[PDB]
Amino acid sequence: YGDTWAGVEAIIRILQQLLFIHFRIG
Repeated sequence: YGDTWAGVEAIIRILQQLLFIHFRIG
């Protein structure tokens, strides 16, 4: 009861990563 987070982690892995670069640059 706490392993499905591995799916979530796949989302976060590309979530603010694109935003941080869109924002850090833009």
